[PDB]
Amino acid sequence: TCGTLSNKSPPNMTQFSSSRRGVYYPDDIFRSDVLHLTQDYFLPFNSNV
Amino acid sequence: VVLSFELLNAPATVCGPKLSTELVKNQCVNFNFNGLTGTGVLTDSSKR
Ligand SMILES: *[C@@H]1O[C@H](CO)[C@@H](O)[C@H](O)[C@H]1NC(C)=O
Ligand SMILES: *[C@@H]1O[C@H](CO)[C@@H](O)[C@H](O)[C@H]1NC(C)=O
Repeated sequence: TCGTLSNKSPPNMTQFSSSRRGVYYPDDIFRSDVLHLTQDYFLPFNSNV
Repeated sequence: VVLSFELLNAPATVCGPKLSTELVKNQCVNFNFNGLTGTGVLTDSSKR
């Protein structure tokens, strides 16, 4: 069984900035009191969202 | 069967059959903790 919809408007796709938002730990290596420079899939700062 | 391992800085979940021995402190020894093996002096520590 599934619910149903109608008069559902199309998505509007308005866009915002990921202002420094969404950093994450890129790997399982424990690090402490260090600076690590790394190439990975990150969401860029001020990316469109 | 393909066994895929990982050796992270995380609690040991599977181990080899090695017998285990008492701690020796303040002496230079070989050591093997969870397969992490080296040589040095073991002491109590203030580390958290
Ligand atoms: C839907 O999109 C239009 C432009 O395509 C925009 O003017 C409008 O504000 C959007 N809807 C909402 C609720 O923001
Ligand atoms: C998408 O990104 C570019 C540069 O990141 C920006 O100029 C543009 O304004 C963004 N999209 C919208 C709808 O503003």
